[PDB]
Amino acid sequence: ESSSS
Amino acid sequence: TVSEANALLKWKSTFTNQTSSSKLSSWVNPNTSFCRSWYGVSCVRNSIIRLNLTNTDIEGTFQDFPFSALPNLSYVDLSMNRFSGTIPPQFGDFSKLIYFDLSINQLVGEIPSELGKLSNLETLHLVENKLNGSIPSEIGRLTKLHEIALYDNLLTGPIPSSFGNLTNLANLYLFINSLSGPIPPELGNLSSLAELCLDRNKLTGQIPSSFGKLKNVTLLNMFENNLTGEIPPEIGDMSALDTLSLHTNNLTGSIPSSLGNLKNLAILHLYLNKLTGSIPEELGDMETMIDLEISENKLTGPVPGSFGKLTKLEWLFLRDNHLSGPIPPGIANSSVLTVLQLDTNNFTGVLPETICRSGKLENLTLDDNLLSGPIPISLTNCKSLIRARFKGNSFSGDISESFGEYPNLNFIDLSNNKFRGQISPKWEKSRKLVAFIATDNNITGPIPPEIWNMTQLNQLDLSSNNISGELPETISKLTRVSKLQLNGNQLSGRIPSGIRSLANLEYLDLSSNRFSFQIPATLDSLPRLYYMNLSRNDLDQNIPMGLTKLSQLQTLDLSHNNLDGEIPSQFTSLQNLEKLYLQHNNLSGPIPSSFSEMKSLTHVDVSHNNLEGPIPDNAAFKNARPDALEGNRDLCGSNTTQGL
Ligand SMILES: *[C@@H]1O[C@H](CO[C@@H]2O[C@@H](C)[C@@H](O)[C@@H](O)[C@@H]2O)[C@@H](O[C@@H]2O[C@H](CO)[C@@H](O[C@@H]3O[C@H](CO)[C@@H](O)[C@H](O)[C@@H]3O)[C@H](O)[C@H]2NC(C)=O)[C@H](O)[C@H]1NC(C)=O
Ligand SMILES: *[C@@H]1O[C@H](CO)[C@@H](O[C@@H]2O[C@H](CO)[C@@H](O[C@@H]3O[C@H](CO)[C@@H](O)[C@H](O)[C@@H]3O)[C@H](O)[C@H]2NC(C)=O)[C@H](O)[C@H]1NC(C)=O
Ligand SMILES: *[C@@H]1O[C@H](CO[C@@H]2O[C@@H](C)[C@@H](O)[C@@H](O)[C@@H]2O)[C@@H](O[C@@H]2O[C@H](CO)[C@@H](O)[C@H](O)[C@H]2NC(C)=O)[C@H](O)[C@H]1NC(C)=O
Ligand SMILES: *[C@@H]1O[C@H](CO)[C@@H](O[C@@H]2O[C@H](CO)[C@@H](O)[C@H](O)[C@H]2NC(C)=O)[C@H](O)[C@H]1NC(C)=O
Ligand SMILES: *[C@@H]1O[C@H](CO)[C@@H](O[C@@H]2O[C@H](CO)[C@@H](O)[C@H](O)[C@H]2NC(C)=O)[C@H](O)[C@H]1NC(C)=O
Ligand SMILES: *[C@@H]1O[C@H](CO)[C@@H](O[C@@H]2O[C@H](CO)[C@@H](O)[C@H](O)[C@H]2NC(C)=O)[C@H](O)[C@H]1NC(C)=O
Ligand SMILES: *[C@@H]1O[C@H](CO)[C@@H](O[C@@H]2O[C@H](CO)[C@@H](O)[C@H](O)[C@H]2NC(C)=O)[C@H](O)[C@H]1NC(C)=O
Ligand SMILES: *[C@@H]1O[C@H](CO)[C@@H](O)[C@H](O)[C@H]1NC(C)=O
Ligand SMILES: *[C@@H]1O[C@H](CO)[C@@H](O)[C@H](O)[C@H]1NC(C)=O
Repeated sequence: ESSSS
Repeated sequence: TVSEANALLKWKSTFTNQTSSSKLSSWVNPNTSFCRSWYGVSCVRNSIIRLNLTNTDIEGTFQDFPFSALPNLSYVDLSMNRFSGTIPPQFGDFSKLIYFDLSINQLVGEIPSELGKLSNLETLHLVENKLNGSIPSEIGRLTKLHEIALYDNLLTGPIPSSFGNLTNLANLYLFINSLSGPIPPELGNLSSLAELCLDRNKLTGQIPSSFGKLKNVTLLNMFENNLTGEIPPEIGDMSALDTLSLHTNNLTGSIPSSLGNLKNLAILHLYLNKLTGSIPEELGDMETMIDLEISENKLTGPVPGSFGKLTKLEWLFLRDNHLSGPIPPGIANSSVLTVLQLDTNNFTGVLPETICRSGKLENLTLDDNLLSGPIPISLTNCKSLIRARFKGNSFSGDISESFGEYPNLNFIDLSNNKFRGQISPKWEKSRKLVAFIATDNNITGPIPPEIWNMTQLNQLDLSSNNISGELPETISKLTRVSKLQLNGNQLSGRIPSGIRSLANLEYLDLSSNRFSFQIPATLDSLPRLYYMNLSRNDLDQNIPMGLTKLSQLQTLDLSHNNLDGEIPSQFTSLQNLEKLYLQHNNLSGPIPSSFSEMKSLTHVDVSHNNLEGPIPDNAAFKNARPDALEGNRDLCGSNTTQGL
């Protein structure tokens, strides 16, 4: 959840 | 509250595949222990406001979730579970909801537009589900939203233009979806945006020129999309940018010079596009740049000499372009440059003297250019070299004085050049070297015996040189070689029987040499060998029985030799053989009674021999042309050149 690509 | 506890207990009773170890076993005594003991439950004024059941092994759905009975919920984290079904619209009824997380579940169906009722929402997390359909445009109403994470779903449709109304949004994560249509230009109104990750979608259209107003975005990931048009120069106004990835798109036009205005850009990925024109000189003013990759494009012209200003440059990928002219010294002048990819271009002239000036370059590729001249001395002494590829150029010079000792070398390719001189024993110092490929050079002299001491070698290719001398029996020490190519040289004497010991050998080519005398009788110990080309040598006498013990043979060429006698019957043990070339020999005697026993042969040639008698019954023999079968003394039972 809620992590940069 | 007691009614809240009852409602959640009824919902809990619908959960399936639950055990007694479940942390929800604490949901007991609803009347007196709801706000004090229930796992995941927390209250204000004795009313539940926080339901955090993340990673509690819950299996079930939200169909019977007690929406109406929990009016005061403000934090819902139901992630890392086995929830299935859809997201009911009643989730929009939690007027106090601030944090909403249904991520890492097996939810399906569309996102209810009723989420746009959640006017207090600041964080929306629905990642790693199978949610399909379009993103509701009413989510654009949630102006307190700080972060939206909808990534790794099956969402389609365009990004709603209402998302430009989310004036407090900082992070937009929509990657790994099937979003389509053009990126709405209203996204440029997101002045609080810091991270915009739309990558790995099917987005089309142009990158909006309004993106230049996103002065606070540090991460722009839009790679692996189908964007067209040009990189707008307004991208150079995103001053906070640290990482800009647009790779694997269908962008065209030139790289804007304004990219040089991005003083904080460390990573720039533009590879796998259709970019054209020259690299602007201003690209050298990206003082922070660490990792510059514009490879696999249609860029033309020279690389700017201003690249010497990129003092933090570590990786430079310019491969597979139409770049031309001489390589400027500044391209390799950074003290921290470790990877310099320049292969598949139209570079000319000689390598600059700056190549490995700091002794830190590790991978260098120059394949298929029009470069020439000598190896610069800083490259000769580049002890940090790990991978170096020079294939397909016109590099010149004494190969002994051109390359120093490379203790960390792993792969080197000198193929298709004009290197002269003799192979030095210095290569043995490359104790980690697994591949040495030097085809098509003017290399002379003998192979130094120290080469056979490189037991770590997997692939050795010295073919198409003018190497001479006899091969020693110490060749057997190449324990781990699998591809050995010495063909097209002036190697003489007998083939060493030590090749027996090259157990890992798969592809062996000793053809087009001056090897004389009988093929080693002992050569029967190559269980992985599927290819052996000994053709065009001075080998003579009978074909040894040892060859027939190489079961894994698929191609076997002993043509253009002076072997005599009969072809052995024992070839039947070569059941995996397909191509067998034995032409231009002095093979005599009748054809073996066998070769019906083989069913894998597809190609054969036995021409220009003294063989006599009838052809056997196999496809290659039926399918042979005149050239395959002519020249023999007494061909076939009925003197035929073709079928039957
Ligand atoms: C969005 O996805 C939902 C859910 O689809 C289901 O989950 C996906 C991750 C995939 O695995 C799908 O293969 C899977 O069905 C879609 O709703 C679903 O639509 C299908 C038909 O397209 C329904 O299947 C029907 O089931 C009934 C019996 O109930 C049969 O009579 C039919 O012959 C057919 O088999 C399925 O029930 C339904 N699931 C629901 C409503 O929960 C939805 O269509 C899709 N939307 C898109 C793609 O725009
Ligand atoms: C429900 O409970 C779990 C377990 O405590 C919570 O997970 C934790 O969530 C916090 C954020 O609220 C995570 O802290 C974060 O750490 C990163 C990296 O250090 C930092 O950059 C962030 O600013 C934030 O502080 C924490 O790591 C995480 N722990 C685990 C084990 O996942 C969860 O957030 C709770 N959810 C709710 C809605 O209460
Ligand atoms: C091609 O071979 C023939 C046959 O010689 C064979 O050689 C032996 C090793 C064995 O395989 C036997 O079957 C044959 O004797 C050559 O003809 C011979 O030539 C030598 C002189 O060089 C002569 O003494 C023999 O009597 C000949 N034998 C026969 C049967 O005629 C022939 O010279 C070879 N040709 C070439 C170009 O090498
Ligand atoms: C929990 O929700 C209930 C409503 O279901 C809230 O009760 C209302 O509170 C307001 C403000 O005091 C009153 O004006 C209403 O008359 C109340 N309605 C009912 C039906 O009781 C309650 O305040 C909420 N509690 C918390 C902590 O949010
Ligand atoms: C955008 O570029 C990609 C390149 O990755 C194109 O995908 C290729 O298209 C052609 C078929 O028309 C082939 O080279 C391959 O089958 C495709 N995949 C590859 C190369 O990985 C894509 O068609 C382009 N989109 C356009 C031009 O609209
Ligand atoms: C840069 O270094 C090595 C030099 O050989 C490149 O090759 C790989 O090296 C690792 C060892 O660390 C091997 O396990 C791989 O098999 C090698 N790959 C190939 C294709 O030979 C490495 O890929 C390079 N890294 C880059 C360019 O990022
Ligand atoms: C073994 O290697 C030789 C080269 O040493 C291959 O010979 C080539 O054969 C093709 C047709 O068969 C000719 O057009 C080439 O001109 C030949 N090259 C040379 C240098 O003579 C031979 O084909 C190989 N054997 C195989 C592949 O079974
Ligand atoms: C429970 O788990 C088993 C095994 O993973 C699975 O076959 C079954 O469908 C699940 N659900 C129910 C209701 O048994
Ligand atoms: C954004 O908000 C304004 C405010 O009234 C509204 O007029 C506009 O329609 C909104 N944008 C979209 C795409 O609905």
